Amino acid sequence: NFLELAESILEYFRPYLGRIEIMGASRRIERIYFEISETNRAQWEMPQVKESKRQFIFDVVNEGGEAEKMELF
Amino acid sequence: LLDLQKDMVVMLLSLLEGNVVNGMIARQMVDMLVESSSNVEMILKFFDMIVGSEAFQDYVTDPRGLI
Amino acid sequence: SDYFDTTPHGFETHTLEEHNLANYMFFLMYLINKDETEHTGQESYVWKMYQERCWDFFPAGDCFRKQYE
Repeated sequence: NFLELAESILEYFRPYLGRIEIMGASRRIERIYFEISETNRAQWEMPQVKESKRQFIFDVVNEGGEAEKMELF
Repeated sequence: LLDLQKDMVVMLLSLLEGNVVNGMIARQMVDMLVESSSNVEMILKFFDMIVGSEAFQDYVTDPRGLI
Repeated sequence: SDYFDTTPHGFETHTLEEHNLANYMFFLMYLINKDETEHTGQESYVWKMYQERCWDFFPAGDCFRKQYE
């Protein structure tokens, strides 16, 4: 309720409220949150940077899938 | 003040990195945000604020701004 | 693979640190290159069953992780 009251802020920062998961220190999976520059939520979109990610996933799925599959990333 | 604001919440964000799902330490955080319900409602509704820029375009007077 | 991904990394370890195919061969070297008197009860067992070609000793289904918690 308190957050349904607060929706607009989450709606504004949703695009560039970064988040991931880590197996951090405590062995349990922490979910960290981090700022993303709005330039970073743009530069990664239009250009080669998408297709490079596609080339990447193509170069992993077809070649990795193993102990390097995190590292290569 | 706003600078300080960040730091305050930042400590809270340094207070939540270690959480389980229903950890005590977090639900005490919800417990304070609800203890300070409307009182926090005010800070969050201070963030209604560019944003309103288009409404100036709705009845702009002389390009510099002014309404 | 899917059972063994429940642990981190996992299945690649199970194919190396565990069964890793090869070590059964090294162990079959180790039995054949070892005095019949010198065997341990485990190794004597595996040697005996190996002589009888019963081949039960290869894990099947169960592994050390399946067996335990």
